[PDB]
Amino acid sequence: ESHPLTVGSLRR
Amino acid sequence: ESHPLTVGSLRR
Amino acid sequence: SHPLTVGSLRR
Amino acid sequence: FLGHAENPLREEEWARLNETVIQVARRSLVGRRILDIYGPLGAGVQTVPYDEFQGVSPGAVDIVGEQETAMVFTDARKFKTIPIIYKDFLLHWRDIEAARTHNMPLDVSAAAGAAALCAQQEDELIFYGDARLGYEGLMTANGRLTVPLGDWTSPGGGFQAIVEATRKLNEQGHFGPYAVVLSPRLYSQLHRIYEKTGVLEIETIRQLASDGVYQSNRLRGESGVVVSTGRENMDLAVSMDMVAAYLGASRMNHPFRVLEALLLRIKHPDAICTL
Amino acid sequence: ENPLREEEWARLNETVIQVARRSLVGRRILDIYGPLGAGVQTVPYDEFQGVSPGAVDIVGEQETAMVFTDARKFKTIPIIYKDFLLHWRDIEAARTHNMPLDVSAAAGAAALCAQQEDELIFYGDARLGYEGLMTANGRLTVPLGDWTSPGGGFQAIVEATRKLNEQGHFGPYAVVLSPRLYSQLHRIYEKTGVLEIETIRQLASDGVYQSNRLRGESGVVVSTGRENMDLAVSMDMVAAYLGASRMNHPFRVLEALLLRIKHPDAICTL
Amino acid sequence: ENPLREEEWARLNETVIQVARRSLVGRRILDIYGPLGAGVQTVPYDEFQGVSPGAVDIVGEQETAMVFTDARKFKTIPIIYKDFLLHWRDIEAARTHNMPLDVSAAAGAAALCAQQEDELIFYGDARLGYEGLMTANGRLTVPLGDWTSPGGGFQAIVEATRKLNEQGHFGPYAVVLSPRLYSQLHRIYEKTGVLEIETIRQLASDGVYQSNRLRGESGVVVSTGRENMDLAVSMDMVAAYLGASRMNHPFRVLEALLLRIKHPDAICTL
Repeated sequence: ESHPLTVGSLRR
Repeated sequence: ESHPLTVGSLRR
Repeated sequence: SHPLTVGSLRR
Repeated sequence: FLGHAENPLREEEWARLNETVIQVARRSLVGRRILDIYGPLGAGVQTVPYDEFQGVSPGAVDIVGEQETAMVFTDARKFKTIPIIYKDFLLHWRDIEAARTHNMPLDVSAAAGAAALCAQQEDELIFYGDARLGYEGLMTANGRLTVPLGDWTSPGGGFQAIVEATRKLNEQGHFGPYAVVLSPRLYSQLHRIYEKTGVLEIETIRQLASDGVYQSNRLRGESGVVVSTGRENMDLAVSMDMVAAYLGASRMNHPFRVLEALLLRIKHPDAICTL
Repeated sequence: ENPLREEEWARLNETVIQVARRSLVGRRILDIYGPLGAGVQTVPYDEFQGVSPGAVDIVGEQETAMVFTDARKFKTIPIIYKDFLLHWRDIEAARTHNMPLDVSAAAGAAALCAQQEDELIFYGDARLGYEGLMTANGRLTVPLGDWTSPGGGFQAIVEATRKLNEQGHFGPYAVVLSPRLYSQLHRIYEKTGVLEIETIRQLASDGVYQSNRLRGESGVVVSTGRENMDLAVSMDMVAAYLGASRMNHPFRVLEALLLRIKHPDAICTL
Repeated sequence: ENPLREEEWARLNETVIQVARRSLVGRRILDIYGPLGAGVQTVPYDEFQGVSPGAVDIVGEQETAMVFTDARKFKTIPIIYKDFLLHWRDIEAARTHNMPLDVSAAAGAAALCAQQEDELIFYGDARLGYEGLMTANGRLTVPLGDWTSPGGGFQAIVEATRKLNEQGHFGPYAVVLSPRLYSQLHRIYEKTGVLEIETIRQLASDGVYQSNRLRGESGVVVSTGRENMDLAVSMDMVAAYLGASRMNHPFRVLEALLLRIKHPDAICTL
């Protein structure tokens, strides 16, 4: 919503 | 409410 | 938001 | 206040629950059949005037009234507080969900259980005071005018014992339509073989007491009472009558509670007798 | 699910507000950072001894160091609360039979709440750990002693004022004393027909004040502006309903408060 | 305000994103708490402990104490950055001849930013009070030095597993090691048999990873699930100006992260 995520959430 | 008297007056 | 209630009790 | 909003049951289940509690109460009570009640005052009342004490003042008749017939009390009034009695009542959260789409009837057995316990508490209160609140009761008044009995397993010794008790009531200048309440073993042993002078002793005792002999489990083992049922000698005060109200929204279930506010007023502690 | 209707609710709020306003002394000497809403629960804290003597320079400019927070860090806004109780039969009675609806318990709760708040401002929590006006760091102690002479309640204050001024920190001062000595400050016979407290008052220019929350033998002087002492409210003193239970009714009055001393140069103590 | 047109912005962002994804190792074994945003500045660093064994009975009443917290502390979230330049001439050339802009400096910046961020996750600084995996307290250490002889080696890992279970922790483990011992572990030696990363990887089931950012003899084991760790993100890899100096063009790449070990029990080290 507020400047969506770009790089993160590789696996866990 | 304040005056239903559901179960009373058992003939005494 | 919520308004002040008790007050400021000046300075 | 009661529930009747944000509550599980719908109207029909409410009606069934109320009917169950009323019916089991009306079967259970053996004290509210001997003391006429002061009508439903209302929820908010918490104190009632408690008329002090006794007199033996007789009314008088003359050609012109100058006897002055003073119904007089000069000490105090000493109002008293109206207690509350209750017992818990819990169903489940799953059973209502069943009663939505499953076996439709919803068991309310807990209602009968709770109301029966509450009414037993009634008759324990009316027949006995308690130290913590310092109230009064039929076998725990002061100046009761007692008399020993000690003559049962006899043909009819209970008859002469109750006659002695009635005579003691009469000596104090207080008589009328009597009433009797008795304990289990006595009420059975007196219900025994006829008194070799007619029929079962109960019929003689009823033609004597003339307002019914009644049974009460909650009374002690070997005692009994006689009263003068007339008003202005004993009374019962109600704030609200036995009813069931939604309590809260505990862990997942829905516990309820049954209420009633009562107090007896032994205005004239001369209508008593015990062992 | 409010048990009470509008008028009774309003009477309860008016009572709690009135007792608070009467019994509060701290919020008469400090200025509030605006009502932030209930959601926020953190604030930035301070800036101090960023000594930058200043710059002159002709049609040009040197390269002095800008003034800014000594070290950016935050604090969390505590919550202080009291709880009173009601009964359902009393509410029914006040609804029908006898109609004042006693509100004594609310007043007791509000008194306790305001006392806790003022104790907080004048004394930090030892267990959690905050700053107290009596226990801040860099307080510029001045000997408040050697009284019980006809003059002497003036020497201490003037010494404290020169100590603030020496640190280049001045303005309309304000003063708060413990009740014993504030009462004892009526040593009026200074030289002529004027009250020692009143001449102190014209020196301070924002009023000497009474606050029982002090210990026996203490008092302060401050500088009533912003940018020196600030008070941050998340929400004022309101009455909240905790939900029915046992058919009774519980209740709770809430405060979300924290002061932050930006500039701990405006202090004097014993 | 910003010379770089839309397409150049897109190119810059894709390059920094791609190098970031290729570079980070810490952000593979830590689920992230969502994009809080720019405005937020501190996060509820929440828990310390708590185990509620729980139970089930037919009716549904068993009195199990739920877990909310032990002690809130609210630490802030720092900022991570590096920076590079463009030499305006190239920006002009890439509008006539060299159509795709040359951004090797952007990769140079992103690599170093990711390296520093990794160092932050794997190590504290104590200059802002940030705990780290090999410096935190409550790490459940265990002596391990028996290596340089492949006849062993895993026993440290199995001891770590059993000791991590005894504190009530199960689930998918994970191992991260320093390159010296990592290369020590891939060795093929007498008794050959097999290597060891397959054994350790199977026993860990969430990957044995590499990081040059550790010391010479480090190594840890974790329990990757949520409700034990997290990663708090305000902003992620983005670029922005730094003004315009000497007709050149500087830039800066940002992100505001903070490790929060909610459950500082699921750790093991040397």
